[PDB]
Amino acid sequence: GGELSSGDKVNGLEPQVKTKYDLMEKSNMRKSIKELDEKIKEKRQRIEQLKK
Amino acid sequence: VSSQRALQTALEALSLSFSDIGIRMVDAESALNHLDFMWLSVLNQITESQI
Amino acid sequence: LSYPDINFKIFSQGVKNISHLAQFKTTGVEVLQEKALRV
Repeated sequence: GGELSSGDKVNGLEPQVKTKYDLMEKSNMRKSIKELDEKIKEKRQRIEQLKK
Repeated sequence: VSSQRALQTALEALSLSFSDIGIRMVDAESALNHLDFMWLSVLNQITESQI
Repeated sequence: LSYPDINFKIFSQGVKNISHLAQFKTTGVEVLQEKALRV
């Protein structure tokens, strides 16, 4: 990352990959997978109460 | 006013924006501090010559 | 005179942290992030 000697302020691919790795570490949202499975089981519990 | 929950939230974001603007006003205040002290030094040395 | 220690481990660590935390905060202030880009 930085300005090329040709004159281009590129960002460098390694911090971009590192940033998307930070996404796939945190913005991967495994906690949201947990909470959406919780949403599934709550809606499913409600509608099976509705079944009975 | 339960709609002003969200309107209050928009006011809170507006107050965030205003806090940003005030921070940059403090930055401009220090800018004008150093700047106007330079201008004073300029007029000082002019008067030093003129006396 | 004396030549005190200049720990480039800490230096390269800080450079890696700055480049690591450069494009982080996308919230709405963002002129702080502009200053971080300057840094």
